[PDB]
Amino acid sequence: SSITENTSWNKEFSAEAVNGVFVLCKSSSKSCATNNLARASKEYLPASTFKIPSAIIGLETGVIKNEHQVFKWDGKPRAMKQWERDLSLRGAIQVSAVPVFQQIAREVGEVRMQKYLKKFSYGNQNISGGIDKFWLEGQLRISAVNQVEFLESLFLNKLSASKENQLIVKEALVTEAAPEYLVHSKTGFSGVGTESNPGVAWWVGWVEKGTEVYFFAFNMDIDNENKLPLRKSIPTKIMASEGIIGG
Amino acid sequence: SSITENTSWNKEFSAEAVNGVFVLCKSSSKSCATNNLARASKEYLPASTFKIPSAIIGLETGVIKNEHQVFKWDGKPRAMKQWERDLSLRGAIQVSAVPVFQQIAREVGEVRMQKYLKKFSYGNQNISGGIDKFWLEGQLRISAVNQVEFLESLFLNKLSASKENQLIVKEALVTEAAPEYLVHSKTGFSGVGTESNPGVAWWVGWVEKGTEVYFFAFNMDIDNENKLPLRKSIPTKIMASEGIIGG
Ligand SMILES: *C(=O)[C@@H]([C@@H]1NC(C(=O)O)=C(S[C@@H]2CN[C@@H](C(=O)N(C)C)C2)[C@@H]1C)[C@@H](C)O
Ligand SMILES: *C(=O)[C@@H]([C@@H]1NC(C(=O)O)=C(S[C@@H]2CN[C@@H](C(=O)N(C)C)C2)[C@@H]1C)[C@@H](C)O
Repeated sequence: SSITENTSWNKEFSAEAVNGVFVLCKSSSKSCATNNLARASKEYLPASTFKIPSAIIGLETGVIKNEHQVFKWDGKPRAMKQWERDLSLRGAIQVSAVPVFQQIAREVGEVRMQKYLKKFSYGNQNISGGIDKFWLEGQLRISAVNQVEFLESLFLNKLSASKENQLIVKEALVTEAAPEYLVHSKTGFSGVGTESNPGVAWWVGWVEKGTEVYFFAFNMDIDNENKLPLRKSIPTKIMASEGIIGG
Repeated sequence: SSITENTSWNKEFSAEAVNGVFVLCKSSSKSCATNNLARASKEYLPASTFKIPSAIIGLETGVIKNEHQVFKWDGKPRAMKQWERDLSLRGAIQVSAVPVFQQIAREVGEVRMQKYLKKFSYGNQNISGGIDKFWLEGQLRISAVNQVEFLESLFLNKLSASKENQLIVKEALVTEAAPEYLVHSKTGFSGVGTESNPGVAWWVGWVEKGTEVYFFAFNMDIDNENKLPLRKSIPTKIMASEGIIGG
């Protein structure tokens, strides 16, 4: 990757009082821009952004049968009422259905999971702490620049998985469609943590706009869920200002 | 297929004085509804809806290299200024760029084109009238019911083409995304014909909403370009009233 620190976006962060980073790459990870070089490479819990590799792994191992898979609710009281119904793959991704991806991880298992994270060069690749908890509460960490490299590889069909599985997950990540562009994205929020050691909120993805592609990763410190809306609005304003999406 | 004629949508057509048909199927073509059974099976020129099979055929023959193929603008005047730029596959479909699709048809050739439309069971499979004009001015015709059957095969990956190429075209047809659904669609419009021999406007697609799928095909007589907006608003109004899309 090739990254250059910026000052143009700082006011989008200091107007809202946020400590975080945005990484934005035009065409490829050979042209990235960021407001904060050091934080662009610091690794944080992926939280629900780990549903992107885990759905790819779920498909590649056969645990997710194909793009038509339905994830059927068993009837076990779920932590969220939005999790209490049958979901499609896109649906389980959208509402970050925790029990759905916990079951995928247990069916995948430790060995295969370790193997696919090494092939994908995903973060510190540390999955200790429990096979169905490592991305939520365990030791896995990944940086904003590594997220971008991972998304670009998915975008190019370069991950070690069939092209068909990569295409299935990219379609499942569409979140905004317009005549000139498609936005593929995924949020994450690790929780509030403390005020002294805050959690992290994320928003990573890519925009295909005409013949161009823009990759992006955003993360921020968050100690109050009421600050959750800035995880999308800061990056959205930045991208709207570069003429990438409508915002 | 299995289709039931209905009267609860006729008000949408009569209020705008349009003569047309809407075919809407839930889950599969075994469960279709329509306002007009007879017109639902009548065959019309496909016009730009023909970009769907044409994109799949271009990919399958290798004329279109992969999903990142760019269709470069040579700088010479085109019939519409929206076609006057380099275009991605989604971009070329969205603006139904004629010259891009004429060039694709010329490289696929008559023989392969006939073979694939026999494989796809696409309408009357008559490609006479010029290898680059048949779907716009030639003898090719296809009904609303046949469009639904074809889209359902594409949805299930049952067309005789790789799953990867079918998946690429499904994602290029995405036109609306919302947390609970994606809409995949494609417009069509043959020309105004006459007051007595009207042209035809289309809107075909499918909606993935949660774990459900709804396929749709809408066509109407049109003798004036100003009536073109109805081709999306009648069907949108009908789907919104059934609770499928949020409008
Ligand atoms: C994954 O990160 C967790 C998951 N992801 C997020 C996300 O939007 O980043 C949610 S946020 C949570 C539900 N709605 C939020 C709200 O109250 N706001 C103020 C917007 C709180 C969810 C926590 C996955 C492990 O559950
Ligand atoms: C293909 O059917 C013709 C093509 N399709 C359409 C269509 O939308 O039905 C268009 S005309 C319509 C108004 N002009 C277009 C544009 O303004 N949009 C991008 C909204 C849409 C065109 C006639 C094809 C052969 O070109």
